[PDB]
Amino acid sequence: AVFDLMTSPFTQEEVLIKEIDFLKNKLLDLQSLQ
Amino acid sequence: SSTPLNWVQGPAIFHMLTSPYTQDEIINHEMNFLKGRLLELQEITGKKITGVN
Amino acid sequence: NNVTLKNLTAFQLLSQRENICELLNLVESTERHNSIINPERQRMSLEEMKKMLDALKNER
Amino acid sequence: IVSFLLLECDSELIIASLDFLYQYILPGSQRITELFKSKECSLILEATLPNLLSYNIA
Amino acid sequence: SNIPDPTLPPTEMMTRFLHPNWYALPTTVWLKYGNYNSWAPSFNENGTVVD
Repeated sequence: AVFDLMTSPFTQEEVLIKEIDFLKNKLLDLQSLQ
Repeated sequence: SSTPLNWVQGPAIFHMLTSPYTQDEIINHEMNFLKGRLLELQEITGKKITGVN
Repeated sequence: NNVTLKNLTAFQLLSQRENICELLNLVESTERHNSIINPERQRMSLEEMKKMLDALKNER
Repeated sequence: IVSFLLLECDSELIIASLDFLYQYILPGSQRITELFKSKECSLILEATLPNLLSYNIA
Repeated sequence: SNIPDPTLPPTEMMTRFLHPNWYALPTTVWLKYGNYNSWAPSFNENGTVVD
Protein backbone atom coordinates (compact mmCIF):
# COMPACT_ATOMS: atom_id res chain seq x y z
CA ALA A 1 0.00 0.00 0.00
CA VAL A 2 1.02 3.62 -0.63
CA PHE A 3 0.17 6.66 1.49
CA ASP A 4 0.41 10.17 0.03
CA LEU A 5 0.35 13.22 2.28
CA MET A 6 -2.21 15.67 0.91
CA THR A 7 -4.38 18.63 1.88
CA SER A 8 -8.14 19.15 1.80
CA PRO A 9 -10.83 21.15 3.63
CA PHE A 10 -11.95 17.88 5.26
CA THR A 11 -10.52 16.23 8.37
CA GLN A 12 -8.94 12.81 8.87
CA GLU A 13 -12.18 11.40 10.29
CA GLU A 14 -14.40 12.34 7.36
CA VAL A 15 -11.77 11.07 4.92
CA LEU A 16 -11.62 7.73 6.73
CA ILE A 17 -15.42 7.49 6.65
CA LYS A 18 -15.50 8.19 2.91
CA GLU A 19 -12.81 5.55 2.38
CA ILE A 20 -14.86 3.06 4.39
CA ASP A 21 -17.93 3.77 2.26
CA PHE A 22 -16.09 3.49 -1.06
CA LEU A 23 -14.19 0.33 -0.11
CA LYS A 24 -17.38 -1.30 1.19
CA ASN A 25 -19.21 -0.59 -2.06
CA LYS A 26 -16.25 -1.82 -4.11
CA LEU A 27 -15.97 -5.06 -2.14
CA LEU A 28 -19.72 -5.62 -2.50
CA ASP A 29 -19.41 -5.15 -6.27
CA LEU A 30 -16.44 -7.52 -6.52
CA GLN A 31 -18.34 -10.14 -4.50
CA SER A 32 -21.45 -9.74 -6.66
CA LEU A 33 -19.28 -10.26 -9.76
CA GLN A 34 -18.59 -13.87 -8.75
CA SER B 1 -6.11 31.46 3.79
CA SER B 2 -9.76 32.11 3.02
CA THR B 3 -10.35 28.33 2.94
CA PRO B 4 -8.80 26.58 5.97
CA LEU B 5 -7.11 23.33 4.97
CA ASN B 6 -5.75 20.42 6.99
CA TRP B 7 -2.99 17.84 6.70
CA VAL B 8 -4.79 14.65 5.69
CA GLN B 9 -2.85 11.39 5.53
CA GLY B 10 -4.53 10.01 2.44
CA PRO B 11 -5.97 6.59 1.70
CA ALA B 12 -3.97 3.51 0.80
CA ILE B 13 -3.93 2.87 -2.95
CA PHE B 14 -3.78 -0.72 -4.19
CA HIS B 15 -0.38 -1.57 -5.68
CA MET B 16 0.37 -5.04 -7.04
CA LEU B 17 3.91 -6.27 -7.67
CA THR B 18 3.20 -7.80 -11.10
CA SER B 19 0.37 -6.09 -12.98
CA PRO B 20 -1.05 -8.82 -15.26
CA TYR B 21 -3.45 -6.58 -17.30
CA THR B 22 -6.35 -9.06 -16.91
CA GLN B 23 -9.13 -9.12 -14.35
CA ASP B 24 -8.69 -12.56 -12.74
CA GLU B 25 -5.47 -12.23 -10.75
CA ILE B 26 -6.27 -8.55 -10.25
CA ILE B 27 -9.68 -9.31 -8.76
CA ASN B 28 -8.28 -12.00 -6.46
CA HIS B 29 -5.48 -9.86 -5.04
CA GLU B 30 -7.82 -6.86 -4.94
CA MET B 31 -10.48 -8.65 -2.88
CA ASN B 32 -7.72 -9.71 -0.49
CA PHE B 33 -6.43 -6.13 -0.25
CA LEU B 34 -9.93 -4.73 0.24
CA LYS B 35 -10.69 -7.11 3.10
CA GLY B 36 -7.34 -6.39 4.74
CA ARG B 37 -7.75 -2.62 4.49
CA LEU B 38 -11.32 -2.81 5.79
CA LEU B 39 -10.07 -4.76 8.81
CA GLU B 40 -7.25 -2.25 9.39
CA LEU B 41 -9.60 0.73 9.21
CA GLN B 42 -12.22 -0.93 11.42
CA GLU B 43 -9.42 -1.44 13.94
CA ILE B 44 -8.42 2.22 13.63
CA THR B 45 -11.91 3.71 13.91
CA GLY B 46 -14.57 3.13 16.54
CA LYS B 47 -17.09 1.67 14.10
CA LYS B 48 -18.27 -1.56 12.50
CA ILE B 49 -18.82 -2.81 8.95
CA THR B 50 -21.41 -5.05 7.32
CA GLY B 51 -20.88 -7.63 4.60
CA VAL B 52 -17.21 -8.34 5.36
CA ASN B 53 -16.43 -11.89 4.24
CA ASN C 1 -4.83 -18.37 -29.53
CA ASN C 2 -3.30 -16.04 -26.95
CA VAL C 3 -2.42 -12.42 -27.70
CA THR C 4 0.49 -10.65 -25.99
CA LEU C 5 2.32 -7.43 -26.74
CA LYS C 6 5.07 -9.34 -28.55
CA ASN C 7 2.58 -11.19 -30.76
CA LEU C 8 0.67 -8.01 -31.61
CA THR C 9 3.78 -6.02 -32.51
CA ALA C 10 5.16 -8.92 -34.55
CA PHE C 11 1.88 -9.27 -36.45
CA GLN C 12 1.63 -5.56 -37.25
CA LEU C 13 5.28 -5.36 -38.29
CA LEU C 14 4.91 -8.44 -40.48
CA SER C 15 1.91 -6.92 -42.26
CA GLN C 16 3.75 -3.63 -42.81
CA ARG C 17 6.88 -5.34 -44.12
CA GLU C 18 4.87 -7.56 -46.46
CA ASN C 19 3.05 -4.56 -47.91
CA ILE C 20 6.24 -2.57 -48.44
CA CYS C 21 8.14 -5.50 -49.95
CA GLU C 22 5.18 -5.87 -52.30
CA LEU C 23 5.45 -2.21 -53.30
CA LEU C 24 9.05 -2.73 -54.43
CA ASN C 25 8.00 -5.95 -56.22
CA LEU C 26 10.38 -8.00 -54.05
CA VAL C 27 7.86 -10.79 -53.39
CA GLU C 28 6.04 -13.44 -55.44
CA SER C 29 2.69 -14.36 -53.88
CA THR C 30 1.19 -16.45 -56.68
CA GLU C 31 0.45 -19.39 -54.37
CA ARG C 32 -1.47 -17.29 -51.85
CA HIS C 33 -3.24 -15.20 -54.49
CA ASN C 34 -4.36 -18.32 -56.38
CA SER C 35 -5.38 -20.20 -53.24
CA ILE C 36 -7.57 -17.25 -52.25
CA ILE C 37 -9.03 -16.72 -55.72
CA ASN C 38 -8.91 -20.48 -56.45
CA PRO C 39 -10.09 -20.44 -60.09
CA GLU C 40 -11.27 -24.04 -59.76
CA ARG C 41 -13.50 -22.89 -56.91
CA GLN C 42 -14.58 -20.00 -59.13
CA ARG C 43 -15.73 -22.38 -61.86
CA MET C 44 -17.46 -24.63 -59.33
CA SER C 45 -19.31 -21.69 -57.78
CA LEU C 46 -20.28 -20.36 -61.21
CA GLU C 47 -21.77 -23.70 -62.24
CA GLU C 48 -23.62 -23.91 -58.92
CA MET C 49 -25.05 -20.43 -59.52
CA LYS C 50 -26.13 -21.47 -63.01
CA LYS C 51 -27.85 -24.60 -61.71
CA MET C 52 -29.67 -22.68 -58.97
CA LEU C 53 -30.77 -20.06 -61.50
CA ASP C 54 -32.09 -22.74 -63.86
CA ALA C 55 -33.96 -24.33 -60.94
CA LEU C 56 -35.60 -21.02 -60.06
CA LYS C 57 -36.38 -20.44 -63.74
CA ASN C 58 -38.10 -23.78 -64.32
CA GLU C 59 -40.27 -23.85 -61.18
CA ARG C 60 -42.63 -21.28 -62.72
CA ILE D 1 -35.73 -3.49 -29.82
CA VAL D 2 -38.67 -5.88 -29.75
CA SER D 3 -36.48 -8.37 -31.61
CA PHE D 4 -34.05 -7.99 -28.71
CA LEU D 5 -37.04 -8.92 -26.56
CA LEU D 6 -37.39 -12.08 -28.65
CA LEU D 7 -34.05 -13.51 -27.45
CA GLU D 8 -33.85 -16.02 -24.62
CA CYS D 9 -30.22 -16.54 -23.60
CA ASP D 10 -29.57 -12.97 -22.39
CA SER D 11 -31.53 -11.79 -19.35
CA GLU D 12 -29.84 -8.39 -19.24
CA LEU D 13 -30.69 -7.56 -22.86
CA ILE D 14 -34.33 -8.55 -22.29
CA ILE D 15 -34.51 -6.40 -19.16
CA ALA D 16 -33.01 -3.45 -21.04
CA SER D 17 -35.51 -3.81 -23.88
CA LEU D 18 -38.42 -4.07 -21.45
CA ASP D 19 -37.23 -1.02 -19.52
CA PHE D 20 -36.99 0.97 -22.74
CA LEU D 21 -40.48 -0.08 -23.83
CA TYR D 22 -41.85 0.74 -20.37
CA GLN D 23 -40.35 4.23 -20.50
CA TYR D 24 -41.68 4.55 -24.05
CA ILE D 25 -45.36 3.74 -23.51
CA LEU D 26 -45.40 5.34 -20.05
CA PRO D 27 -46.48 8.93 -20.86
CA GLY D 28 -49.93 8.55 -22.34
CA SER D 29 -51.74 6.59 -25.02
CA GLN D 30 -50.68 7.96 -28.41
CA ARG D 31 -47.36 6.17 -27.99
CA ILE D 32 -49.20 2.89 -27.38
CA THR D 33 -50.97 3.42 -30.70
CA GLU D 34 -47.69 4.22 -32.45
CA LEU D 35 -46.13 1.09 -30.93
CA PHE D 36 -48.92 -1.26 -31.98
CA LYS D 37 -49.23 0.33 -35.43
CA SER D 38 -46.42 -1.94 -36.62
CA LYS D 39 -47.54 -5.50 -37.32
CA GLU D 40 -44.14 -7.03 -36.54
CA CYS D 41 -43.82 -5.39 -33.12
CA SER D 42 -47.39 -6.41 -32.30
CA LEU D 43 -46.82 -10.04 -33.28
CA ILE D 44 -43.53 -10.32 -31.41
CA LEU D 45 -44.98 -8.76 -28.25
CA GLU D 46 -48.05 -11.01 -28.39
CA ALA D 47 -45.90 -14.11 -28.78
CA THR D 48 -43.25 -13.04 -26.25
CA LEU D 49 -44.85 -11.44 -23.18
CA PRO D 50 -46.80 -14.48 -21.85
CA ASN D 51 -43.75 -16.69 -22.30
CA LEU D 52 -41.63 -14.05 -20.59
CA LEU D 53 -44.01 -14.35 -17.64
CA SER D 54 -42.83 -17.94 -17.07
CA TYR D 55 -39.16 -17.18 -17.74
CA ASN D 56 -36.70 -19.34 -15.79
CA ILE D 57 -38.89 -20.19 -12.80
CA ALA D 58 -39.18 -23.98 -13.17
CA SER E 1 25.82 -19.41 7.40
CA ASN E 2 22.45 -20.68 6.24
CA ILE E 3 23.54 -20.47 2.59
CA PRO E 4 23.27 -23.95 1.01
CA ASP E 5 25.93 -25.76 -0.95
CA PRO E 6 26.12 -24.71 -4.64
CA THR E 7 25.55 -28.32 -5.77
CA LEU E 8 22.14 -28.75 -4.11
CA PRO E 9 19.09 -28.43 -6.38
CA PRO E 10 17.53 -26.21 -7.50
CA THR E 11 20.22 -24.34 -9.44
CA GLU E 12 18.26 -22.40 -12.08
CA MET E 13 17.16 -18.77 -11.86
CA MET E 14 14.57 -18.05 -14.56
CA THR E 15 12.47 -21.16 -14.16
CA ARG E 16 9.23 -19.26 -13.45
CA PHE E 17 10.11 -15.84 -14.84
CA LEU E 18 7.62 -13.89 -16.94
CA HIS E 19 8.53 -10.70 -18.73
CA PRO E 20 5.66 -8.21 -19.16
CA ASN E 21 6.09 -8.44 -22.93
CA TRP E 22 4.08 -11.66 -22.63
CA TYR E 23 1.17 -10.91 -20.30
CA ALA E 24 -1.93 -11.84 -22.36
CA LEU E 25 -3.54 -8.46 -23.09
CA PRO E 26 -7.35 -8.19 -23.21
CA THR E 27 -9.18 -8.67 -26.50
CA THR E 28 -12.66 -9.30 -27.88
CA VAL E 29 -14.98 -11.85 -26.30
CA TRP E 30 -16.99 -13.45 -29.16
CA LEU E 31 -20.29 -14.29 -27.51
CA LYS E 32 -22.64 -16.84 -29.09
CA TYR E 33 -26.43 -16.40 -29.12
CA GLY E 34 -28.04 -19.71 -30.02
CA ASN E 35 -28.19 -20.74 -33.67
CA TYR E 36 -31.06 -18.77 -35.23
CA ASN E 37 -30.29 -15.54 -33.34
CA SER E 38 -28.48 -13.51 -35.97
CA TRP E 39 -29.71 -10.04 -34.93
CA ALA E 40 -27.65 -10.35 -31.79
CA PRO E 41 -24.56 -8.58 -30.47
CA SER E 42 -21.75 -10.98 -31.30
CA PHE E 43 -18.81 -9.19 -29.67
CA ASN E 44 -18.15 -7.57 -26.32
CA GLU E 45 -15.23 -5.16 -26.73
CA ASN E 46 -15.15 -2.84 -23.72
CA GLY E 47 -11.60 -2.82 -22.39
CA THR E 48 -9.84 -4.34 -25.38
CA VAL E 49 -6.42 -3.38 -26.67
CA VAL E 50 -7.25 -4.08 -30.32
CA ASP E 51 -10.59 -3.86 -32.10
